Amino acid sequence: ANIKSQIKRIRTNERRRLRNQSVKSSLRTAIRGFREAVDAGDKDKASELLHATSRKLDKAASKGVIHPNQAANKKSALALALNKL
Amino acid sequence: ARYTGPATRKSRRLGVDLVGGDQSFEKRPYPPGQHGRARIKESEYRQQLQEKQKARFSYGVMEKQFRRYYEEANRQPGKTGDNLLRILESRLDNVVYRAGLARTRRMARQLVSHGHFLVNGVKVDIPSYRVSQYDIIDVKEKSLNTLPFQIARETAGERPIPSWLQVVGERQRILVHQLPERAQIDVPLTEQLIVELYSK
Amino acid sequence: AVKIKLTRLGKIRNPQYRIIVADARTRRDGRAIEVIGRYHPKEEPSLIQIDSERAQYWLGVGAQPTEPVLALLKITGDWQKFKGLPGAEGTLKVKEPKPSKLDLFNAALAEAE
Amino acid sequence: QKGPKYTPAAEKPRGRRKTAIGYVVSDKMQKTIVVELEDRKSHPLYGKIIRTTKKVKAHDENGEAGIGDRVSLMETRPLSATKRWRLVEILEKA
RNA sequence: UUUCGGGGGUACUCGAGUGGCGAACGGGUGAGUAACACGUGGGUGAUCUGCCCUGCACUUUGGGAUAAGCCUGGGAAACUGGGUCUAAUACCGAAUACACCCUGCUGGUCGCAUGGCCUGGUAGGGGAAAGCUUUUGCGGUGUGGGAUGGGCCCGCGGCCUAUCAGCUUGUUGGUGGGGUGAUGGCCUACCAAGGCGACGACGGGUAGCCGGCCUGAGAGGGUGACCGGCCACACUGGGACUGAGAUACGGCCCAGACUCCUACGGGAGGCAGCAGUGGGGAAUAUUGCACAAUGGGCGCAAGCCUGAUGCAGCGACGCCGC
Repeated sequence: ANIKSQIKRIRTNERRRLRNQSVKSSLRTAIRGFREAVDAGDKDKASELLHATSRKLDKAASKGVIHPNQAANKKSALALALNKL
Repeated sequence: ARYTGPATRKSRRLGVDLVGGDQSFEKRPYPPGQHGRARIKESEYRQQLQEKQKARFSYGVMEKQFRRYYEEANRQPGKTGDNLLRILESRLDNVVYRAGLARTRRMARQLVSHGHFLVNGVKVDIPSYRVSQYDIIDVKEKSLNTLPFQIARETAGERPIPSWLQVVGERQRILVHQLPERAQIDVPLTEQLIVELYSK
Repeated sequence: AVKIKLTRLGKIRNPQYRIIVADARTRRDGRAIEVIGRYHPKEEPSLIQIDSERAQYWLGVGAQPTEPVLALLKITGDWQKFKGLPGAEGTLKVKEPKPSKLDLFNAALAEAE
Repeated sequence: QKGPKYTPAAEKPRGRRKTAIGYVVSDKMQKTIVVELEDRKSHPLYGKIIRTTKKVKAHDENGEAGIGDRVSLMETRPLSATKRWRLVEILEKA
């Protein structure tokens, strides 16, 4: 509030927060849809939902929104859940 | 600071002469003041303190400096007495006086403090300067013709120069072979009393 | 980045430095990974000592010298050895040793007689 | 003239995890035993040798260790709260 | 170019603006904290690491905006809405990568059990990038390895008090999920009933810890000023965001106390940074000089910034010398 760089950083941090929030919400929605599909119990829709969600996960990891380890953990969990079904 | 008042006072109080050729001390060898004749009580502390006062008033060194010297001497791996005596004897003014260039230690100190000497080719005016092995003490050329050094260089028949020093040049150079040992110091008093006093 | 800095020592008027290896984020007088030399500019030829092997290792892993340390590395030839451009030539102007006290003592004694 | 496309990592020798020998004093939890360890140091002031006791919690999958058995343990990463030891084998049963 | 009111170009240069990096270092204080906070030694087959160094492979292709500018509205102010318009190393889609990530099968090997390694083999799916500059030219992306900086867990060690004897219910353990960089009741559902304690749990009081410092023959006792390391905090109490990294001192959001502006609608602030002021007190300093040296940030560089720092001023406050 007192130093110019602080004010510029206020604006830039706000815009970065907006972008990260969008990406995280999209990832959460994709994972939730896959979980619902698995709960229904069909394989094929679960299969390419898993494919789309895994692609979304690592491509959001590349953007720096989430750590690559987090994307790996999520992908492992989803694939294991599908395999169990 | 420095002690400035009368000199024979200390000699009379301490019962020995410290200057060396003082007639007033011979005339009255008893302590000064009204009660200089009153008999005194005997105590070890009194004797030790009087020995320390003798030592530190012969060389003109104040109490704090003397205590620093004692700590230094005790720290050294010799024995405390002769170590302290050699530390005292290595002072620049004492070297100048013992070399016969000053009649009294006070004027040796006065000459040193006024920058009349030059040790190892660099001007030194610090009476407490300690002198190591193989030091050359010279009088700077400007003061060679002065009255004090004139009369110092034409009465070289006084007290003998100790072994560890040597006046070598017609210009009265001083060469230091090694720091004196207890045998060659030739000083009054007893160092053991001082060691006892400072161990109290 | 790990850097080769100069930390200050000595008293007020006389700065004497140690050539240390430390992270760029630490303070000037902070903890040092390694001490690989010393530098005394108050002396007339300004004594410089650099441990060549440790300097080579730290330059190899990628430590970045500061400008004074870079100048010293060029002087001692360690920088050129690390790069290899002209060769590693010692431009170091070492202090001239002083005659011994015994030499001058005997010279005075001989001059007397 | 071209450098390798893969640089193998410099091998690091494995560390030595701490080991202990103790006695089982509790086996009331699943897959977990409580082991008592004894240590004999010297008193820092009086110099006498003092025997001191300590309880650790170890992990054994099948739970073959009863109460009173001399067992062997090796340290490990935290398996739970307060669980930091792994049962190697039962030194002697009792 | 000119009527001297100024007008155009340039890009040397540069206010404001977008964008990058920095701002998490450096500087202060010792309130809290009896704790894995600190000291010392280990473990991480349970982990991250921007900039830096060094191998390898790339650096393809397309698009939609917007700040600034211009026009206009609201408000006392703080500040804020709408229209139009414009650029990028800003933002976004795709291709490629098969070094990387996930899953299935499978070989060998080392163990310290989960497991680790051989970039093992194999089948399927997938994951990027940015240009600028003619000059000692600087950059972008993935990936192998170093270096640095961490995170987490553990042994042992350093206060006083039973005129403080019981304490604990996510509390002790398991399973499946979730979460995290990572292990873990860290979180959660279910299951079992454990766990700690006179070798002093649970309470109460006090306290930043250490290298060190003072004293002492030594053992020991007292202490933690300067200097150096770690920790905690930044008006009080919570919270996340951005980021490689956050107790975010000179960031944000909320609540509270206090101080200030207001057209009563609403707004602003945080010296335990450097000087300085008031108060408290027996008692503790200048609203100084400079980036010349060292360290740091940005920049290709010249360079800019730095109350860090280097110096100076005041006080016999101390040591030393005259």
